[PDB]
Amino acid sequence: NVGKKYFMSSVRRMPLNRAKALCSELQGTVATPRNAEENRAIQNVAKDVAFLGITDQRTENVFEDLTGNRVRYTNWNEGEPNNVGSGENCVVLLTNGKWNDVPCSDSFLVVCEFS
Amino acid sequence: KKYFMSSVRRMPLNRAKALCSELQGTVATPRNAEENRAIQNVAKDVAFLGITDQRTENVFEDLTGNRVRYTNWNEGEPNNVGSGENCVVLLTNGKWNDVPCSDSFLVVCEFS
Ligand SMILES: OC[C@H]1O[C@H](O)[C@@H](O)[C@@H](O)[C@@H]1O
Ligand SMILES: OC[C@H]1O[C@H](O)[C@@H](O)[C@@H](O)[C@@H]1O
Ligand SMILES: [Ca+2]
Ligand SMILES: [Ca+2]
Ligand SMILES: [Ca+2]
Ligand SMILES: [Ca+2]
Ligand SMILES: [Cl-]
Repeated sequence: NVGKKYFMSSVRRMPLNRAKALCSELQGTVATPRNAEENRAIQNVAKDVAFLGITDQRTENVFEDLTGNRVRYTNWNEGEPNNVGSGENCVVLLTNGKWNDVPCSDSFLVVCEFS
Repeated sequence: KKYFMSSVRRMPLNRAKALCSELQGTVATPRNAEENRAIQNVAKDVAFLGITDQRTENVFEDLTGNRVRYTNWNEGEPNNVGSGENCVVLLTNGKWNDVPCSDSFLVVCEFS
């Protein structure tokens, strides 16, 4: 927890569409760090690489949260985002806390955020 | 402290357990009136609590097998109607009712 936000991690891996459904089921959303403190809190609850609620699906290289709000704070791993291969429009938080853009169809743990 | 969150969909207890455990929580088990009211605050309709008498009839335990102390049964409950009611839901007035574990209700998950 950070301020009014609570972060919980999943135990199993799944693609972002399913991750979204899971957090939405309990009326939360996929975790979106707004500052370094929240980034650390999310990293701490995630025991492995996990999805964040950030994507550039609507407009390439324009990252926004799942409610359409452009993100301000970012913590990209060196070399990212790189939209490699056929494209990478979702975002995961690596085990060192930095971010990587990855295919939304790939599976990772999910960290959900509740307020 | 404990944090309570309600589901949007209705499901039987086994699925409710699976949902809460997916985010490393458990089905809400109020230990006093304050927590019972906190669960009421988040549940918009009848919802499962993490309590059952599946082991021994009329002996209620939380999902980890710990016998509960605080209870808030609705008048006339628990009545174990018909083929049996071994699960528990929080009614919209905050009182509890024992119901079939196979019936579907909203679920309130608990995290600490
Ligand atoms: O070299 C880093 C590169 O490795 C893989 O290709 C994927 O994880 C990419 O998302 C990442 O950018
Ligand atoms: O009359 C109360 C009775 O109504 C139905 O039969 C069920 O909801 C029971 O669990 C409950 O005890
Ligand atoms: Ca992209
Ligand atoms: Ca990448
Ligand atoms: Ca019973
Ligand atoms: Ca009953
Ligand atoms: Cl993608």
